[PDB]
Amino acid sequence: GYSDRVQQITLGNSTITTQEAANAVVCYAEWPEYLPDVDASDVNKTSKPDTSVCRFYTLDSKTWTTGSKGWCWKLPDALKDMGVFGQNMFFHSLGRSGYTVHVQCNATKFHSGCLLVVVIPEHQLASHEGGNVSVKYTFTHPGERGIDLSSANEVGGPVKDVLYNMNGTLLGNLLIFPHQFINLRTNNTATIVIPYINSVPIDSMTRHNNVSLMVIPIAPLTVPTGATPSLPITVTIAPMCTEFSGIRSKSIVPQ
Amino acid sequence: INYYKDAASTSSAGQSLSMDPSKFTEPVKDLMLKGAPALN
Amino acid sequence: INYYKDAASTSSAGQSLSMDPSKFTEPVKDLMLKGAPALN
Amino acid sequence: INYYKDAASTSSAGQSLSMDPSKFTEPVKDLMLKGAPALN
Amino acid sequence: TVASISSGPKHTQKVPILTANETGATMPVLPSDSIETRTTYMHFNGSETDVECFLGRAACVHVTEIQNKDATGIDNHREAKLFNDWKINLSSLVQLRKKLELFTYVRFDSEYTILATASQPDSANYSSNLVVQAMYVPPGAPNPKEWDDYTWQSASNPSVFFKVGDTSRFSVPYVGLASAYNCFYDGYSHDDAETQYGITVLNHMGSMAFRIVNEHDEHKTLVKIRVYHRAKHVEAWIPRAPRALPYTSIGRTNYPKNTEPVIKKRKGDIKSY
Amino acid sequence: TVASISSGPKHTQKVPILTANETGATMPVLPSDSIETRTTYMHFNGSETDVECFLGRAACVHVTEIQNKDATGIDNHREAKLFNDWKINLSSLVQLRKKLELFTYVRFDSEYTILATASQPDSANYSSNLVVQAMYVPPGAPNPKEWDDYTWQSASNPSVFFKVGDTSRFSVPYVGLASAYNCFYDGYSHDDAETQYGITVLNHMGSMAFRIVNEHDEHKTLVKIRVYHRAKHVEAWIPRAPRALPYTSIGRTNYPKNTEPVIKKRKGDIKSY
Amino acid sequence: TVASISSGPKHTQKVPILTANETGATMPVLPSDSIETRTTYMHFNGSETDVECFLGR
Amino acid sequence: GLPTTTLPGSGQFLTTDDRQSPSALPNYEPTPRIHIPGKVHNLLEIIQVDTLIPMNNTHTKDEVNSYLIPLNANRQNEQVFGTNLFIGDGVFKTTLLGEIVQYYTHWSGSLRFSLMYTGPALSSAKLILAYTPPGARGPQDRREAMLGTHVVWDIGLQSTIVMTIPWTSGVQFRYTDPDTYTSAGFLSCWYQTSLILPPETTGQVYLLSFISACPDFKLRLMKDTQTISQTVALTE
Amino acid sequence: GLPTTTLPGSGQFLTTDDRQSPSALPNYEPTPRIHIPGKVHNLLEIIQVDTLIPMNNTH
Amino acid sequence: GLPTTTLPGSGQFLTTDDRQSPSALPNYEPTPRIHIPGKVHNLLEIIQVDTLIPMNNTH
Ligand SMILES: CCOC(=O)c1csc(N2CCN(C3=Nc4ccccc4SC3)CC2)n1
Ligand SMILES: CCOC(=O)c1csc(N2CCN(C3=Nc4ccccc4SC3)CC2)n1
Repeated sequence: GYSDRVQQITLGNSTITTQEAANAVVCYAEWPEYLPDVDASDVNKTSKPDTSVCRFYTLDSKTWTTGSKGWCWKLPDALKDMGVFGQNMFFHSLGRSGYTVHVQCNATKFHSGCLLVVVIPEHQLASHEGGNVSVKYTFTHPGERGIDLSSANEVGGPVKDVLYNMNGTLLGNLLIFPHQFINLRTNNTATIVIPYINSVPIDSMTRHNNVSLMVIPIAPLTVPTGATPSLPITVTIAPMCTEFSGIRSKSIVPQ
Repeated sequence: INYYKDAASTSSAGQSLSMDPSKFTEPVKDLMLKGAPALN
Repeated sequence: INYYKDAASTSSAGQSLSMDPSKFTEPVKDLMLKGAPALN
Repeated sequence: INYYKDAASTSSAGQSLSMDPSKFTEPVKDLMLKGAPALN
Repeated sequence: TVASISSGPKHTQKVPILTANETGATMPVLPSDSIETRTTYMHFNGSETDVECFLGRAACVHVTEIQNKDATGIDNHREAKLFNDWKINLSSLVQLRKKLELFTYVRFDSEYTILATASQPDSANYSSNLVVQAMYVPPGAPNPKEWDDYTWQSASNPSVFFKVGDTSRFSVPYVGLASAYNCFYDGYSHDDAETQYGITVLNHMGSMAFRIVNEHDEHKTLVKIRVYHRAKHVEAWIPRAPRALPYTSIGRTNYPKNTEPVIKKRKGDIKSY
Repeated sequence: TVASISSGPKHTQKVPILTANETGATMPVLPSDSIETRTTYMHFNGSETDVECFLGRAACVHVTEIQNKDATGIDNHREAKLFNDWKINLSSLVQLRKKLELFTYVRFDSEYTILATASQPDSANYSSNLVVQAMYVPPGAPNPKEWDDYTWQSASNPSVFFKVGDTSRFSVPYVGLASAYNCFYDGYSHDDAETQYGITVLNHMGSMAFRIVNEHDEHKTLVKIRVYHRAKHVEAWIPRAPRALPYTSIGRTNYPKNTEPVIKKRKGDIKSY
Repeated sequence: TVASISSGPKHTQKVPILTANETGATMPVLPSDSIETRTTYMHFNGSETDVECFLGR
Repeated sequence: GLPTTTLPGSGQFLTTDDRQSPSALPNYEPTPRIHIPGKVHNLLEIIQVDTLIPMNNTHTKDEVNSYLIPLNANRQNEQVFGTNLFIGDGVFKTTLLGEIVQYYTHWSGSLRFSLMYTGPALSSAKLILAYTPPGARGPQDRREAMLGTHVVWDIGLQSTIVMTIPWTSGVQFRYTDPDTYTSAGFLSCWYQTSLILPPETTGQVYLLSFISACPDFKLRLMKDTQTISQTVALTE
Repeated sequence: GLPTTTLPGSGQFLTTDDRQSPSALPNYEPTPRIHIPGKVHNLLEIIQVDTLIPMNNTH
Repeated sequence: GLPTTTLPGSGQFLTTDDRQSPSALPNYEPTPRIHIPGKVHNLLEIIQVDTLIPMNNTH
């Protein structure tokens, strides 16, 4: 009586149940694991807070309306302030982590709408100015708020044009990245497990984000007659196999 | 025959002949069998 | 000795030394023996 | 393959892979053990 | 290898063509799951689509130019073409760039090839024969200042001398600082409020000072340098969506404003053929 | 091997020399069936009549020309010889063409050879040294537009750079779409009422853009390109009647009107020697 | 080859970090004598610092 | 001294040749490789992942909406969409498949075309997808369409339908740049019965459509893509 | 570096010589051969088929 | 005479390449080596000897 459909994920002191899942994706078919010695470089023993950092943090909720263009969060940024995960983050020189991402959106059998939930490794954004204008730090570190693709261009911020993925590629091809759809008629959640993907064994958690999670409405939300025209979307994310190394004074970052 | 000492100096590599699209085409956690229902 | 990897890059082929004109000179359905009458 | 008769004409030598800094880093007459007191 | 097996009529409870794309998988459906097929063999290996093959041919990565002329009274050799540099990068001419950016991280040895041809746009009695000297000059080393500085001694820095009209060829090991040259980088060099973004922060590979070794003749000679790059021993990770809009800058993802629709509009209906 | 066996007088009921040609056969009659012969050996193998040998020597297949000159103010490089193409085909110079069309289908690898020589028809101080860059550009790829377009980057398209006066040589695998390059084709590309006919429909192989890499000197230089083609690994099927009338067009069988009698008229009678 | 071995807390009478430089030696102290380390390998031979290489171009 | 002769081609530079060269950095030791998920070995590995087709191409500036094929409730017998199958051009051209095919001159193989339905769960519909092999015109009505390769799709719990365009061809390779002789057919879709929405519901519903290549597929003779060009070198 | 000497004829192009060359299309896979009746191997095979002689040349 | 083809790079001088050369002094006998204390093999040997740092740079 197991269905692909019902699932339970327990991680730390927190549990999620979905009764309307559509399997789960594990990026590149690899599950998060700690850093092996053969791959290690820094000689420091690392710190593995385990259950105090590897639990589920639910970010603040978004509201899908008929005019929504899509939202974008960066990792580990989105979690920069969650509990002890965040403290560890500002206090060590280097850290590394994988995540379980669970995006939630329920409706009824009269609604229609379909969101794309995708994880993009190394999502370098484009400046809407063109040329070689850079995208300032603050703009690519929105924190739990994430970036709202239907917000206005700002100065020093990225471009927010959806048919171009914020980088000069077409929305249609985002499907080459680990992703899952939430089609109100099928699905009510999306779950993706992200292994740590980098060109170095461990890195800085503040100067470099290693994935952007993106939720994009593709088939517009259509509510039943005289229904309220909107649904909330909630994102809950859990660091998994986290390791921190090179402890010290506590980083100070712009803004 | 390599005439040179360093590995960078050798010619192109030879075909992976690796080929396994499943990391890209089927990264699902619970295995899906073709023919069985997608969602049970 | 081939110095190159691809087959197109090798020199000319070597003599068929095949040679069988009968597909062209005697494509008849019932075999004709020289010396026997052509039409019986 | 050396094409030439004299040794000076051969290519560069190949890595010492000798490496022993102690003549430079520890030329002391009575041996010092790390962890034991420097001056007894 | 069979490309298609033989398959006949079906009347089952087992439907391989109905799936749920919401899952993120592309189910491996074949012609024989939905029509009746006959056996056929592949006759093919997929040799020429190997990434080593795809990135393994020489591509032009840079065209520069230097001139041989009397430097007498030139206050700025660099500025007169008495010599020129090249802040090594691979993303300045777009053909090879789009190919590499199909991947996120890439690792390979480089083989370069350098063609130099001369031009004599104004009245010369003859064509002189010039020797070029391209110096690999890495980050933290003396930047040549004049076309005949002590720098050109290049006692510790690899340099090649070849003749204009000829070609020079050498290959450089993989020299990225990490395990793989990074194609994209969503980071900064530090948490500064105004530091740049992208990859121009990461991969630093250093210049390449080119100069003519010859002193000047009576006429002037323009030498134009073309650098070709071939990846050998390629390794690529994490495929990405291909580049759709035009490029504006070496190392940022930025596209031009008021660009044009990249998807061709139908001449007719959705229903049109 | 015997070329003739010994044979003596005959008085038989078995007549090998009477046949019925209406049958379509050529009965294998020999000297020894009708005169008295002596033994003789062949001393010969027929080596130099092998089709690999017959089609295996280089033949000139194309002569084109490009010039190096100041492109300043040229509105159409292609039109000024700043560069030129070659819609690859083999049936434009007739010598090799008649040889190939002795067969209906032919399959082979090609080895090309490209000779480039320069001419300076009007007053020059000297002969410059130019590098040619012939780009293989296949159907569906950017057509070069100027002599120095992004196209010439040729990051994915094989190109060779050689010097004028020298020769370039490379060989291309067999690249026909079918199992054998077609010599004749009695068809159309589709059942259209006005579509063309012949082979120009089938075998498409793409251009070859040639250009000089050098910028301009003070004089102008004419470079004339000759492409030679040698078949290697030849396979030929279905012999046909040799070409009798002159050719008029690359890919059609058409002969010129009011052509001249191709059979030599006797100077004398049927009875004449 | 290991570049660093794994080493944990220490509370000893055996102090490798106190020395007397007046002796002329450079005592071979390592990260693992004064912090807690994890194993890591060298992955490197020191090929390009050989004097033949240094004076050989 | 051993006697030699040099052949035609000496000194040429062929961008596609593969030989040894001296290393400029003798004895240098590259950084160790660490493990990174996601390694690609063949472009054939990636063109089997499906991506969305902007089928609804009828707009005037690129929009998320050209990915949506609309469906109308209560229409009978009628046609949902049509397209030829020049995978190197037109709708296909910006898709990952289209985009890679363009790096090669010839392609052969089967294509997989699937449609995922996004209408309310309490609605229902039956569509027919038809592949018309080369030689006939794009079908003009379902009767015409239904006589060629087709699948009646019944919209249900299982949200997507995967249609395969089996390789139907005389010649074993086709050109990726559109060519007549070498052309591959048409793909059309019609109401089999009709879309029906539940009460309290209204308007258009959309289908998303994807394209990917079957394991069948072959691509050969690499060349340059018409999809990217430039007028001056970029700088930093 | 192995010592060599080049002979007279170096650099010449003889249309009849038969040597190896680099392939411009590294790794390309040609179309499979299928069977076709009629293969010719030697011109000696075909000159044994008889054909008509315009003997009456007098026109 | 063995057929050859020369590749791109022929005739170049790369200051970092390592090949054989003819000896100008054929048959000459170098002076014997005697023993000298202090041989260095790697620069890695010497950077492990400590030296003083002008830390007080303020002059
Ligand atoms: C699409 C964006 O990616 C890039 O631009 C990119 C990715 S790797 C790359 N390299 C790394 C290899 N290299 C190098 N050449 C040299 C040439 C001459 C002399 C010394 C070197 S030492 C490294 C060229 C630039 N650049
Ligand atoms: C008598 C009528 O038959 C013909 O004209 C005929 C029959 S086969 C034939 N080829 C097939 C082989 N080829 C080719 N060369 C190239 C040259 C340079 C670069 C790429 C190629 S890719 C194919 C030349 C034309 N043409």
